[PDB]
Amino acid sequence: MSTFGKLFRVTTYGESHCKSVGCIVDGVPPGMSLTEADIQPQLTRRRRVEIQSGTEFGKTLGTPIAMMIKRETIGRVASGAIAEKFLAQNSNVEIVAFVTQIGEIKMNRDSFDPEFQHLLNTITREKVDSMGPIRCPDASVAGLMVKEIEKYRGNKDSIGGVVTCVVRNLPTGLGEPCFDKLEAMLAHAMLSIPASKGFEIGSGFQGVSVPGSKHNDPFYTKTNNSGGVQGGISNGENIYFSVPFKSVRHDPAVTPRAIPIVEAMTALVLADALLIQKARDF
Amino acid sequence: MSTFGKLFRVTTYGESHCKSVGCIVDGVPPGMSLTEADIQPQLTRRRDRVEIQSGTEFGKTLGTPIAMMIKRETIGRVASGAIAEKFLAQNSNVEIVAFVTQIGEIKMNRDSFDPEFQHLLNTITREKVDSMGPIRCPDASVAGLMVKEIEKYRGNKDSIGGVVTCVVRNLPTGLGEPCFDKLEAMLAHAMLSIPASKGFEIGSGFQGVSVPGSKHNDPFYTKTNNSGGVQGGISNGENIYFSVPFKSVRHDPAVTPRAIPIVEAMTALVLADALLIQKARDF
Amino acid sequence: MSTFGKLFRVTTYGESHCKSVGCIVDGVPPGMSLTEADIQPQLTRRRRVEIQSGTEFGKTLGTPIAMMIKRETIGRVASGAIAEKFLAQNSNVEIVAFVTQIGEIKMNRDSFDPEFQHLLNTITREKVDSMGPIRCPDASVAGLMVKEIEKYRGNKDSIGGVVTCVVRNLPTGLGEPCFDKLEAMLAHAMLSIPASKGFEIGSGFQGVSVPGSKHNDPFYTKTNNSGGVQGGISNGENIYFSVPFKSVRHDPAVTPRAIPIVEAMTALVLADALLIQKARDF
Amino acid sequence: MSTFGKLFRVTTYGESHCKSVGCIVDGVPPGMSLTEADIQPQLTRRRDRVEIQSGTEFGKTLGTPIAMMIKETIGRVASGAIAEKFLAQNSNVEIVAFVTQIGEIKMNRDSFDPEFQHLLNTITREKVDSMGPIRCPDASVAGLMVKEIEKYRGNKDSIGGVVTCVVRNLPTGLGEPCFDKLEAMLAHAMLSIPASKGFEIGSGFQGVSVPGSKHNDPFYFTKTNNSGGVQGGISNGENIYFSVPFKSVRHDPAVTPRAIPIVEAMTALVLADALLIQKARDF
Repeated sequence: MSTFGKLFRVTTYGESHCKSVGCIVDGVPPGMSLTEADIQPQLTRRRRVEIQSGTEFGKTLGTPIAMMIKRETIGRVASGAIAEKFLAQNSNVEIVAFVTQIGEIKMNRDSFDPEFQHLLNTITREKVDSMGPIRCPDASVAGLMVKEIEKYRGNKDSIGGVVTCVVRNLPTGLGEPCFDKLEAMLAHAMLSIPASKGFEIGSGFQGVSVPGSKHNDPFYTKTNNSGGVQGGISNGENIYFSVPFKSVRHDPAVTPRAIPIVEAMTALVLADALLIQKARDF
Repeated sequence: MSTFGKLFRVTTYGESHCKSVGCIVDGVPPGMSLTEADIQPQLTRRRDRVEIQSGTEFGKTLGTPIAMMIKRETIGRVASGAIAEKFLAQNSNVEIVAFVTQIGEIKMNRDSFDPEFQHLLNTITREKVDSMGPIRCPDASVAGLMVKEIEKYRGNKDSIGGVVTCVVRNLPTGLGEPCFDKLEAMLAHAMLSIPASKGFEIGSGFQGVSVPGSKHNDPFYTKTNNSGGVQGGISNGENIYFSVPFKSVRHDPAVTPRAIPIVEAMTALVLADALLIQKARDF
Repeated sequence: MSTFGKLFRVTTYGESHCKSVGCIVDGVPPGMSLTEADIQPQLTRRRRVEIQSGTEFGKTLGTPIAMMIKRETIGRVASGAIAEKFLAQNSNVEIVAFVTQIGEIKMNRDSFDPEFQHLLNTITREKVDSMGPIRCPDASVAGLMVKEIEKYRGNKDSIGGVVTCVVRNLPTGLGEPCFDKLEAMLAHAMLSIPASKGFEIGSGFQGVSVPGSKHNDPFYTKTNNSGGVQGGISNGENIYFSVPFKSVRHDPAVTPRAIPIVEAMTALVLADALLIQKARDF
Repeated sequence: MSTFGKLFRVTTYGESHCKSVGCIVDGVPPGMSLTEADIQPQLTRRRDRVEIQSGTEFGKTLGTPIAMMIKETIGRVASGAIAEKFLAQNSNVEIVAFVTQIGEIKMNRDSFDPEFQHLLNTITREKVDSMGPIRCPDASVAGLMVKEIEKYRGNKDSIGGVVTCVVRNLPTGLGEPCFDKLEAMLAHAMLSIPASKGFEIGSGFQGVSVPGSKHNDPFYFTKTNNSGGVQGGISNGENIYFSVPFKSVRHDPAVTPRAIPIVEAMTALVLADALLIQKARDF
């Protein structure tokens, strides 16, 4: 399918050999200020757009918004930016993605390490871009990653990595338990990204070796181990999850460019869930 | 939502304090032989009497909603998955086998480049999996270690999570709806919805991130399944394998081994759904 | 498909030769008082039910509610009753259906006739059932219809009719313009009913012969000619529409028994649209 | 919503004050020859240049999203044209719409009148356009309608009408009984059109006054299509015909005759969608 989402939908198209690629976002509420200025940035962070509908006098008409850019994932990033601004206005949410692994160089991301949790609570995109294209906010390994990326560049090879994404200030209740639990929506979103080979949330895979007691005990003051969900619905705590990407044309700069795509998809999932939540709030 | 899937749909219900729990499967083709005998087994593999309430006449599918009731909850899943599995058994020769590959710190080796591991994927069966007993690990050099581990933590009135691994073979090519609904995304959506699951990975997954491009795609390292049976979001005819971590929790600590039938069920529903959608577009 | 609706969903099952038929309603908000007492009446109006989930202490858990009754449309009527009560609480909406034709006996239902508009504004189910099983609230033709029904009963034949449905106190904004305009949702709902051969709203078919000016002029004080929708969304005015039913086993009491089914489907479509509307209210 | 359909989907956009309007069709199978030449005609029949922006390579479908831009319901007509050709190749289906009422001038369309059934079995779009812009294929009233249209044009007024649509050579089985019966899909399609105030199929509203026996009897003094080509909510291989009233009101009063391409377009999308879904379950 090329349509993503239930109430906040995005439909995409785009070949490559062809003139243009774009998408139609439908479900955006009327009001919201929206110009190409709101979109272009996230598109710059992947490296021209024109809104063709859904706006009058720089505001949303609450009708299909079609964007065209002069297969493909700019549809994603673009429609994500709309989603992100929707969420900015209606909730104060921050979504920040960053690189935590490149080949064998792993940034430490243990859910029980309070240094890692401090990173999740404070990291921002400004901070992430500062560290340069490698987009790792841990200096004790960023340049090692760059090193590693150059090793494999030298051999005309390539190497994958891991992106990590945190979301904060998310209201509670988001998620549709049973089949459409928040993390399942998020997992569906990340695995659809080109090159991604999985998804894990909170304690994920590493916490499998750590016991029950240590997960839920209030002193180990207990950290976010769930990844911000309980019973498939947002519990108000931060959300963080990680996505591995494969290397292979090659890259090997694949992982760092995923950041805006991981953020975009996270935005769409989150905007969609906010609508669906609002719908049932009585 | 309580409805899962596009053409092969399952809708579920069930409290616990309440008398029964069940589900309605819709989209099942008419024909297929189906009695409670087809369902009960996978339900036994979770431990609960079942009755088909519609969708069949003379032991065959009417191609109408099939409602099953069992005397929140995931028996809806296992049950409706059993229907899905048989649909797949008839129309494709597909085998879905799940097994335990980690319990606490005891890891069975599951490297996509290790041809011993790939031999496992090509031959493993549920019979073989259950033989090893409730721990459902088919590697003896760590099964009993896992059992040991499960007892340690039982001793301390604690618990510990694990990892289930699932392989799918003889899957026809073309399954998957690239762009947004790529097979692996449908699969990932399916596994993360399972209670206690904290992620999903396919093929080379997370460990393959440290291995270079060349070593992934080279025909000699004779190249093994590293993709996990998908390219461009659609089945390539090679085996599908993926893994799902489960958290410990009340406790368990027998959570991971009991997920097997739930991992298989969801895989079945995803796979039967995608077969329908693929058939739909075959011209 | 056996699933109906987007956010307020109902999934149904039931053969006949089989022991029991039912449905699962999903999307119902938690809170709402609900016992079998709320359902049984609309079921009695078609002529035993048990809620099997979704309630605790006589209140909704906001989880799937499964109902079983000891192909079929009781799934409809039953789930519709939940939908109706949802709407009763959250809006003060009245849905009333009645018989307006049986064979060649037509009750007069011209949208420009203020007598007819008076009926639409005041008719109630009490009033409808009073007239007896024929469920026509115009005495100058009810007994003619009964007469008609008896003629064709005599010849071991049958004859169809027309049900008419009015909805009032509906909030404005309900409807999803472009493809899922309220009247399209309602038309999809009515045509799926067994035996129904169409749907018309407001001025419908008869108003095709009346000119534009007479439709929109404030003096002809202008009456409801639209049927309560503009641009595919509820405008706060009453909604009324009509559905023909075919005769053929036979009946010939088909039309009068459709009343509870027409009301049920109206309920489902309306509760669904309210949810979707709430979702986008910002 | 702006998305229409389940497997054969169309998503649309377009303001008016804006430069351009269009739509993305998704679900179109790869193969089918498709250039702007396939679309432009139906667009001419509404009166606007069109460019395919994706989904094609070397004048053939890639089986990917096809995006069309036109320099609102042209999204409909355009995407309908793709749908129509899909149906032309894979089924030999003919969809013809025509005007059967304008104000008080009614073409006779009684399902029991074999003259009317003859019209349904033979009418074609060529024949319809021939009669000129009024698009009524009954001369004993076409010019009366034109007259009627002119009366009200004189008073700076307007008047609605009724379009009627026949579909033939439709394969049996199309339709998803219970909630998504073919006629309900079609009703949903027609009522979404701007200005439409209803929908009726087969015997419709007039047949309510005719008895059961006369509907089903193999001789009425040989049984005609009274069902409108559906039984139990699924196509029975007989012709489908249905009618949609349009309201007058800016004014027009040429509203009804311009709806023809829109009614055809929507019928196309509904039919192509149902063919896919049907194909999906054929086993």
